[PDB]
Amino acid sequence: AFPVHAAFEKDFLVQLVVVDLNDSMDQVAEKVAYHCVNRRVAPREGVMRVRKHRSTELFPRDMTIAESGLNPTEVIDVVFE
Amino acid sequence: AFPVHAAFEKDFLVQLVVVDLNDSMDQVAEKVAYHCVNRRVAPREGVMRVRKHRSTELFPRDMTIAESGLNPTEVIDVVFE
Amino acid sequence: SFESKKPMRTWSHLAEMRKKPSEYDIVSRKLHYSTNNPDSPWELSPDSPMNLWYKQYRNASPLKHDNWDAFTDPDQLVYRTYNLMQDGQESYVQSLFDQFNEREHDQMVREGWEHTMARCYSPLRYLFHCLQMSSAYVQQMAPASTISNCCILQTADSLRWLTHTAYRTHELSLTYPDAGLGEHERELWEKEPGWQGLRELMEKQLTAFDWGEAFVSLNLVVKPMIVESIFKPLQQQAWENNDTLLPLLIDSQLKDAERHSRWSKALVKHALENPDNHAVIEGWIEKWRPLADRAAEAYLSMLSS
Amino acid sequence: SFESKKPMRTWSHLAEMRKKPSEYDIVSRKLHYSTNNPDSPWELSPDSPMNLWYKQYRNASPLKHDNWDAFTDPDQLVYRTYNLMQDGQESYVQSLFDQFNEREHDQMVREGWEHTMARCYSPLRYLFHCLQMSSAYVQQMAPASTISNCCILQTADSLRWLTHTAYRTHELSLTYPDAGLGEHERELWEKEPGWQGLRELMEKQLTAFDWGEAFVSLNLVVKPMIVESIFKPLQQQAWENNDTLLPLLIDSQLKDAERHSRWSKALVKHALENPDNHAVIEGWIEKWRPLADRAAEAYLSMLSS
Amino acid sequence: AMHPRKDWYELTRATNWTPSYVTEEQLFPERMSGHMGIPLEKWESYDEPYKTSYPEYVSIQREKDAGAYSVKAALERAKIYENSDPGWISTLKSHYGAIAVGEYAAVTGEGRMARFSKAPGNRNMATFGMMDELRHGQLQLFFPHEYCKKDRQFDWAWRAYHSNEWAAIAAKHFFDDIITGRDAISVAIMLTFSFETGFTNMQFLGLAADAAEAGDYTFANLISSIQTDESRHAQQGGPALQLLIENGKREEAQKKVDMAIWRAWRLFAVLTGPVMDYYTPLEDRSQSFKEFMYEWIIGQFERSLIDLGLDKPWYWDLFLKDIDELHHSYHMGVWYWRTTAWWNPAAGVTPEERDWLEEKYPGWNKRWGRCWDVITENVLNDRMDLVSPETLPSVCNMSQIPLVGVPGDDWNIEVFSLEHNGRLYHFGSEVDRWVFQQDPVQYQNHMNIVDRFLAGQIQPMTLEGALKYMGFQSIEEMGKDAHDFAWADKC
Amino acid sequence: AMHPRKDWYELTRATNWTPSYVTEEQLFPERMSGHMGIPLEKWESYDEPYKTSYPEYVSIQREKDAGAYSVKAALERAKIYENSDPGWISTLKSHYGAIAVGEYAAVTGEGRMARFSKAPGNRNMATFGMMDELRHGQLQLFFPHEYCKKDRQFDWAWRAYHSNEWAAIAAKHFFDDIITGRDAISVAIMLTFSFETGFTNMQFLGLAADAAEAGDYTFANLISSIQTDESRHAQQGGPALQLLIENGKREEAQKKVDMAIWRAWRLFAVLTGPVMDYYTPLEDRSQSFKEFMYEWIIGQFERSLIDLGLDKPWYWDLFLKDIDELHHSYHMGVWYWRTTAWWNPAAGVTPEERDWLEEKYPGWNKRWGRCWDVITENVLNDRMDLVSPETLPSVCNMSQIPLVGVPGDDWNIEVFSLEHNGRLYHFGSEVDRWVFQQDPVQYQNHMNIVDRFLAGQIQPMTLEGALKYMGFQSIEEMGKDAHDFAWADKC
Amino acid sequence: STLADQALHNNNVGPIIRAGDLVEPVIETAEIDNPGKEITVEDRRAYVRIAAEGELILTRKTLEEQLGRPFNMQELEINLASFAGQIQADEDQIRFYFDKTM
Amino acid sequence: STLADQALHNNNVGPIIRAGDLVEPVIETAEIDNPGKEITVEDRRAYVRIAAEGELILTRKTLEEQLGRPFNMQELEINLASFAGQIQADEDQIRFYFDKTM
Ligand SMILES: Nc1ccc(C(=O)O)cc1
Ligand SMILES: Nc1ccc(C(=O)O)cc1
Ligand SMILES: Nc1ccc(C(=O)O)cc1
Ligand SMILES: Nc1ccc(C(=O)O)cc1
Ligand SMILES: Nc1ccc(C(=O)O)cc1
Ligand SMILES: Nc1ccc(C(=O)O)cc1
Ligand SMILES: Nc1ccc(C(=O)O)cc1
Ligand SMILES: Nc1ccc(C(=O)O)cc1
Ligand SMILES: [Fe+3]
Ligand SMILES: [Fe+3]
Ligand SMILES: [Fe+3]
Ligand SMILES: [Fe+3]
Repeated sequence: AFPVHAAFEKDFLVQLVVVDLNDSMDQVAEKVAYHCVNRRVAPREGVMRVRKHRSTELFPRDMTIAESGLNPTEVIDVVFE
Repeated sequence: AFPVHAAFEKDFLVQLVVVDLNDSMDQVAEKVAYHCVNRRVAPREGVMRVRKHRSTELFPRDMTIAESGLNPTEVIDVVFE
Repeated sequence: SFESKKPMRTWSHLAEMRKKPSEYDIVSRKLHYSTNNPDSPWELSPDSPMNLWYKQYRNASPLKHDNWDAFTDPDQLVYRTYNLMQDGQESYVQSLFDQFNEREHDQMVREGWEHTMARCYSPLRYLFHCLQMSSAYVQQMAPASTISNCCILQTADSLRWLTHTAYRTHELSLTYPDAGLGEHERELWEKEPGWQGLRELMEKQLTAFDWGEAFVSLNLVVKPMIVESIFKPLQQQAWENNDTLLPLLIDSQLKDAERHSRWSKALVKHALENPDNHAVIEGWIEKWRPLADRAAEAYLSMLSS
Repeated sequence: SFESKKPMRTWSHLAEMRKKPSEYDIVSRKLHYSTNNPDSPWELSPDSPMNLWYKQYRNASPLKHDNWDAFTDPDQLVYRTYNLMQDGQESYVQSLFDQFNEREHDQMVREGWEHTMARCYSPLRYLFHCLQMSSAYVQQMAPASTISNCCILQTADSLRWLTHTAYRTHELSLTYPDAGLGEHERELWEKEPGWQGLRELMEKQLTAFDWGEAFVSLNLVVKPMIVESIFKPLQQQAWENNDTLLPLLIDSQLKDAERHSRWSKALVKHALENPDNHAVIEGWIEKWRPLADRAAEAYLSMLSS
Repeated sequence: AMHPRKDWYELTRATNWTPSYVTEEQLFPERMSGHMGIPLEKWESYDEPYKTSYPEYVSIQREKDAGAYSVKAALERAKIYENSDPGWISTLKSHYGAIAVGEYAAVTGEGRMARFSKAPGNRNMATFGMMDELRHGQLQLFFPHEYCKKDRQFDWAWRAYHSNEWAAIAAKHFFDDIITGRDAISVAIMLTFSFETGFTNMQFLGLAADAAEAGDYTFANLISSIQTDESRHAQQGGPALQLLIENGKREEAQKKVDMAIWRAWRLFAVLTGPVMDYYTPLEDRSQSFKEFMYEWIIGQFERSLIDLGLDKPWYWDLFLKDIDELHHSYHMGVWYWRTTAWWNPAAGVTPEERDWLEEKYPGWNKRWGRCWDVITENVLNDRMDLVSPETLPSVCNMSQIPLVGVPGDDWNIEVFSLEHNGRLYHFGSEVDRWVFQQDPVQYQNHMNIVDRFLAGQIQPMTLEGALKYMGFQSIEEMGKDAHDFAWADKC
Repeated sequence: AMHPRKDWYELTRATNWTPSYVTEEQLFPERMSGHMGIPLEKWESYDEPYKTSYPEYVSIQREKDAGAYSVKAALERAKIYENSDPGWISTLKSHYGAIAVGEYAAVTGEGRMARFSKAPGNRNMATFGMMDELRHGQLQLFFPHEYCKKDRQFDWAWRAYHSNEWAAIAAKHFFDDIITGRDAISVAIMLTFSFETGFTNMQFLGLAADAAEAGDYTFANLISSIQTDESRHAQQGGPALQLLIENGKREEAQKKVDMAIWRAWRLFAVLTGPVMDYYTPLEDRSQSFKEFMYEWIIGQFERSLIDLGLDKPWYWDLFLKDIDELHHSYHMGVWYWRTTAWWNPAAGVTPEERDWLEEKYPGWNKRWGRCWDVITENVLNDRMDLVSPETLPSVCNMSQIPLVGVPGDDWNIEVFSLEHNGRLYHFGSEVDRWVFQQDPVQYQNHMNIVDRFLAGQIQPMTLEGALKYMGFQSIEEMGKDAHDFAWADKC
Repeated sequence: STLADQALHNNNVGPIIRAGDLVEPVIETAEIDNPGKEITVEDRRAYVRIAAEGELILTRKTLEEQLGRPFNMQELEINLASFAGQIQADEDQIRFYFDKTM
Repeated sequence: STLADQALHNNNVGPIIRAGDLVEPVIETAEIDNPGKEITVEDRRAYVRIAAEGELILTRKTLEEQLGRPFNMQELEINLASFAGQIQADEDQIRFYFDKTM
């Protein structure tokens, strides 16, 4: 269990989403979208990506949060390519 | 000039109508109707008659108020046969 | 014929004032409609008994002015401000009563003072009630509402004084139950010589039905006499007898009495706009002053006994 | 889990009373949320400076009770009724000031009384302000809103007394401009021996930061001393010197002082529900009484000079 | 400590004494005192049941005004004037005009008692009564005054009693008869007992209920506060009544009550009746006029009258029938001759209102409805000339109000006439004629508006001449239909 | 005669003296007094510009309450509760809950000054200040109390500050920081100057304007009367400010003002912003939130700040942008997580309202409108599960409010983070992080709701567990959509 | 006149309280101080008509308790807009009553 | 920030009067006691914002005249809900003013 704070593209806030130490930037992006898409954000085409908050670099879609070196409660964004 | 108080059949009040000493119970009835019929009373068929207020006897349609012995400001009704 | 007109900023009768109408102007001025028709003050048969009364005792008064309504209470008091003012004065007096009772003031007065109070003070309730009745008469007969209003407040002040006296008579009797306090006042008012000048004065005054004579006798003659010959000597006697409450109480009553004299003087000034009124007023004062002086001498003689 | 519940007729915390909640209950009870979390009185870092202050000087006080909030002002005063009551008392005092000034009271005091007032009365403004500051401290530290409310009103009463003193100091100087009235009070408070016991007492009292010791020292020790050793002797001296105003003024101030003692005694009764508190309270009284007695002796010695 | 009022109150009213320097009759003349020969000593039994004293009075009354004025101040921006139904505005105009200066007149009624009553308790309570009416006159000038700048008809709050306008004459003929024109004991019985425990509850509390429904809290709060004073000083009447009965004067007492109640009824029927059943918006009618009558006059007042030992008035049955009928006709008269009023009468006969009226007064549509049918038609056809009068109504010589009856299907109207000293007088009921006959010197030489018109006192002898005579000072002041006839559109 | 206040006033504040038996620092400890080393003698220059004295205070304040209470009494039957828009009722619930016991806390701020300020004039004015806040706490408990019997959410007028509910924690973290948690001089500057001349005008007068439009005069009259006291005791701040500047402490003064204004802004944006632009019925919006800000904060307050000799805050431009944006997002957060509120948020996004919002905030529909579009859809399709949260929002470590940004077309959101003593903290702006860094000992060991949740203090770790932790005591108390979603029907 | 007869033949006594802070407390006081009497209340918004058969007492002590603040009996006048029955008042209570039974 | 700049750069001073009996009299008083100053009034129903450039004086004497009843300056506090400018008050008048000109 790994708590993070996630800002989903086009939403209005940052939320606490609890992911797992072994999830990939595809699974994390999915867990975040759950609390956003079809709630305050319209669903769309494209691939959901994860980056450290306001970072220029995206995490590889396959990397786990463990491999990412993120610390718990650190902030991330979820955007579209 | 001869002031009387006149209550017209089906109206709601008594009014001051000034007639002339020489008018007949046809003319008086006409002068009263003027301030009543088509104002608060619906027009109708029949002959307009004049009697002393609440009297059982009607004045002849031809008698003048002078001949009637009425005193000024005395009360009269105007009803239909 | 008729014209179309703008709304006025105040009553039609005040619309020409060159100052914004005050609360006093708005609620006090020109309210006696009974002065509109000389022939028939009241809306009844013109010769009904009360119409005849008013035509004789108001309209036909020798005290004459073409615009009584222009009179102004120099204090411009209205009901609302009267109560504010008097709740202030009366709360203070009641606080004095409470505080002096707590400190057992009455026990410490000079020996026998209780008897002087029972004879000279407690029967004042009759005198003050006479002032109350008389003030009400002037109220109902005065030719302008601004005058009558002053009289209404003065009637209330008279009852105020009456009430002070009743309260203190009773209170004093709790310390001095063997002096006749609250028991013999009527007999004193009726039989005691020191009271007879005053009683004769008021009985006759109460039968002066002309509004002008009523006003002059009451407010210019009787009431100032009471200030100078009753209120102030009582204060002096109280001082000589270690009564420290009465002088304070009377100072509060004296505030009312100066107010009555203040509006009275203003009415006189207004009336004297008519040069004829000087002789009228002067005559009524001369007529009543001897009775007033005799009332005062008898009272003072009794106070000093 | 959660349940559906009916609306309550009053606040949830008063809903079990077997009497209808009064105005006092509704607006006064259980308003200090700062007593909810022992670890962190205020919603900040639990070791912030004010949190440490409160944990030491309130929470850790040796004066202990499991339900301080159950305390009740025996008078059940709220802001609204305090102002009604004090507007009554204060209007009366102001009326006394006005009336006694009108009658030139101050001119008639015994020769030299002005000097006794300048030395013994006017510097009271410093003493009363100390009471004011101290009352505010007890207010901010007390463990229940019903206690703090009594302190708030007491702080206002202290300023009331301060204000009386300032007013009369100035007024007296208008008749006696060569006695140092309104000029030398600070120096007297600082240097005059008769004031030094009192000044030492208050400076030390104001540095007693435990809420319980603050309360006991102020309301059980200092304030009753002032009643018996300052207020009442002053009345006696005023009487001996034909000052009739001061005794009346002080009687009004004494009403406030009895009220403070009345709620203080009630708090003590509440605290003594805990048998442990008897020794605590008794100890603080013994600790402070000598300073209080010395303050009183020095003052009285000076009053009698 | 303070001593309780019960321990010193008797001394406040121990003020009767035996005159020696003038006679008892000179000091209390019958024409002003009305003691009916009852000696001074008997009057000391008078015991006012609703006491007060000077210190309590000023304190309490200060509190009463603080609330009245604070509420007015907090609600100045509620836009009652702009946003209220104009029928409601006319209700305010009518009330203030008909009442403010009448209140001030009532001071004189109280003063008559304060000076001339032989009962010491009555003289003291009348003193507070004088003060109360002063309050009431000043309140009811102060409140409408702010509306002068909006509407000239509000000037009548002050002007009405100074005019010869018909409702002002009706008001003064009544008030001058029972308030300012009679002896102290008559005032105690006719004013404080009959009028003030009898009818004022209707206008000051019944109307307040409608005002609260209308959302006009300034006004409801005002008049309900005013009536708290009435509740106290009105209690001077009962003990005078009881004293008269104990001293063998029950017939005299009964006749005064009978007279005053009927006189009050006719006036209330022309002012309060139309307000409650027509001017007040339908959704704001807490109860009908009749329902309020049954609450306040029958259920409360008449029951109290019986409890004190008096009898139902001889005219009881006529009164009950009148409650069903009179005001409907008075309303019609006020509205048809609306141009002579200082307020704007609402016709109040939209279909929705006629349904309510039929429910509250079964058979209404077959009666007054017949006339409103004719009226409504002329309006839907722009014959506005037939909706304005070209003569005077016949006016009662007692109440100064038009002579009316039941119109329509079962038409019935009766005038009760009287020759007296060579003059012919006309009354709208047996009771009004009876009242005249009880005291002809009071009434015989009074001339109503019609009399004056026929005597040549109103010139020119035309509608405009009469409006001028009535004191109107501009076009705006003259009464018109409250809704500018917009109610016709619901028809 | 009486002598005028100007002749004896100086003696009322001639109360400073030179301590001899304890030291000056023992008598006025820096942690409680905050004199910044300025010697006693310099503080005697302090001159409160809005004076009063004890006799005037009790008399005037008696009059203030008489009006407040009289008005409440006269309007009890106006059916505000039953007849008002539920958005308006929620505005009352929010106000009373967030304010009443906070007012009572402000007594302690004033008391801190009354005891510990070195300025004698400040100690006396703070004494009236203690009294004023006592009035305000008691008024704002007394008024809502009558509604307990109608609605359990009104119990929060008393309960809120005793709970760990999120808005209560936000309110206490702010008030404990600027009112009860700092030295006397800090209180003078942060509370009486910054918060009280700066923002309270918005909530107590801006909201009163909306209340008057809504026809709730009891409430408008109440809070506007309350602010008359503020106007006087708030004037303790300016002269402390001027004294600090004169004595070389301008930087310290500027920083305190800067800190307090921003802290106040974030709280006002989450409570007053949604009230003015969403809860208050559209027809009752006297001005928009931004417009009121420009009137009260920019036009009045910031101009006064400059006049006294201070500078615009360094964060001026961020503040202006925030005024355009922040509250729209705060509203959305309060509403989405409405179940954790003690009032019932109104969504306030009917087409008519969105038009107003677009006019008041051009580009709104392309931003917040995008989220409300999604929300509105779920409601029109009974997917109510998507309109309730299944996690926590990320919460600021300063303001205790969710971390937000601009949604929609030009999405932009920024969190400002900080490692401190091994712990990671998150702030919703540069200014909030700056505030923390100004005084870490004040804040560092505080834990917000999210922190507590992650530390295991909230059990069970579910929506119900959190609601229990927040002090809710029944289903009724939990916040819901004000109109039960009926607004969707306009869509 | 059967409607009118029924209206007249009542023995209802009690205060009419104008809208304000005394309405609820007076009703509660009427219920408490007259146990075993049925208290009727007719609400006209601007005032409330409170009644009992034959007699209805309001004590100062109960009214003060129900009102929740210090209260003197004479203050009731601030809100007593009218009353049915004859009145007997003092510092401790007010009594509304009839001498006759109809 | 041009809107914000324009809002800040004002010299408006004067009382904000809460709805009640002081609104009209204070506006009239502002006009009378500051001749040759333009008085601006913004009406928010619950309060009115009254202003002049640089300085605005209200004298007790004029306010008393415009209010129409006896009035002491300290009573203004009953209705002075806020104010722009610094304040200088005494028994004879209140002055609202700025030290700077923006
Ligand atoms: N009271 C009256 C007033 C006027 C007239 C009249 O003008 O004839 C008659 C009586
Ligand atoms: N002020 C605080 C209150 C509570 C907590 C916590 O529960 O961890 C932390 C800080
Ligand atoms: N128009 C009137 C209004 C009131 C009264 C009264 O209270 O006696 C009398 C007349
Ligand atoms: N009650 C009246 C109504 C109207 C008239 C009239 O128009 O002359 C006279 C009296
Ligand atoms: N010609 C006239 C017509 C009507 C009236 C009137 O209503 O008073 C008077 C004269
Ligand atoms: N919640 C609060 C309300 C008011 C005040 C204040 O006036 O200082 C402070 C806090
Ligand atoms: N500001 C907050 C809003 C909501 C929550 C929560 O639902 O836990 C916490 C904080
Ligand atoms: N599982 C949870 C979902 C939501 C919340 C919350 O909003 O506080 C808490 C726990
Ligand atoms: Fe009246
Ligand atoms: Fe009356
Ligand atoms: Fe406050
Ligand atoms: Fe404040």
